[PDB]
Amino acid sequence: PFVEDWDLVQTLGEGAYGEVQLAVNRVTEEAVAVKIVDMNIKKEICILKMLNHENVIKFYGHRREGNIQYLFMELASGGSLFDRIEPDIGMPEPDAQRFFHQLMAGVVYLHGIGITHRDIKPHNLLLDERDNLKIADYSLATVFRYNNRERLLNKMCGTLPYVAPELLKRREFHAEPVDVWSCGIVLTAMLAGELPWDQPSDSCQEYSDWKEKKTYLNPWKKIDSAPLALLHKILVENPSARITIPDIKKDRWYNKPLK
Ligand SMILES: Nc1ncnc2[nH]cnc12
Ligand SMILES: [Cl-]
Repeated sequence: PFVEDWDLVQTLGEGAYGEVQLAVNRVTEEAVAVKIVDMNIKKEICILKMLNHENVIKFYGHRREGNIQYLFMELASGGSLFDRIEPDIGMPEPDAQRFFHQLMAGVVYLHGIGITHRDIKPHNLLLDERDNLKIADYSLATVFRYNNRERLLNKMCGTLPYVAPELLKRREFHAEPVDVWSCGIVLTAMLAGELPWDQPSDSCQEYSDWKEKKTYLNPWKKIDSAPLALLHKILVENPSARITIPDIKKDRWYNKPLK
């Protein structure tokens, strides 16, 4: 299979929203990623064209060919953060910190252009050949600030183990604290190789245990006290008391020099 000058050479992803292909230009040998949708997409493309940052997947352009749309994007040949997390272990704290720094730089960037991602998780955090983190997949992304005016969200979306509790409990909620929460669950996964709860509900025992500060349980007992103090500020049930990214950047562990 092929599109104009490009050959589609191998599958990088095959989900609900189409397939992602490695695309190699037959002439130039340039490798890119191509998202293939058999036709919502108007919006995603509008958002993709806004994106210009070292920790966000760049958009190159699109081609309609009948019922098939082709979205051309920066390739991340390093795979996903998901593949760097050892189950039950996590990864070395200095690698976690570096990835967390890059993830915060990407999320500040998106929030600064009034975009919320809404599905931050290790599968959506891709690595380039230098292990640089790229926030990918803008199929659920939306505008939360336009003409300097914030709009609250009401659509429930994301992935239950990563979603903030307000998204299950409130009719409308602020976008930014939901993305901050999901970054906290990503940091837990990196440092513990395990997700803390199926979902942040009153009916979820592991969530109740965290609210009662039972940090002698897993996954918290595998996490050093410094990163764990940051996770205490991020995974705060009240989204107005939750730490903001400006304040994450003043955290002791965030600024701790590591191996
Ligand atoms: N799934 C993916 N794999 C590699 N690079 C990509 N760029 C966008 N999506 C990608
Ligand atoms: Cl995990």
